[PDB]
Amino acid sequence: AYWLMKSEPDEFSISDLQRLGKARWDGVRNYQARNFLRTMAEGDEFFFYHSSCPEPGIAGIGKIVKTAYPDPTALDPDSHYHDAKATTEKNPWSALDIGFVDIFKNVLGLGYLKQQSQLEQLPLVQKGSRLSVMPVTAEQWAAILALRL
Repeated sequence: AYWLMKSEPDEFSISDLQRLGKARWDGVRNYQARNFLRTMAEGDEFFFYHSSCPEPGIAGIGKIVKTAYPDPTALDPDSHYHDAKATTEKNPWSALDIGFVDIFKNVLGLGYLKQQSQLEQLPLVQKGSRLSVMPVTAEQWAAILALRL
């Protein structure tokens, strides 16, 4: 299956993932996003979307290496994603491990993606959408890959 996940590049970029090889994706604090994250399977691929930056858009591709597990950042008071309501026995959040797949020479801007009729059903381009983790259909995935060329 295919997906798309958001990350601020100054915090964690596709370049960082390329360097690390594999890393932990955490800090997802939206139930709808969390639920999608929990359904991701090993081998699934996702578009790495750069958010809150000068050049927002799809910056590369990653893959799922380890499925969802309790997010350790929720229990860390020093983490920006700390959740005082979470406990070791009751953690409402999930993280997972991802791996590097590819990095784009040129980011596919949000505005550019919104111009694609084939992506009209993608939450990313829907007004009022604030979902950070979302599914991507095979058709949408192929359409975005074609945009690279």
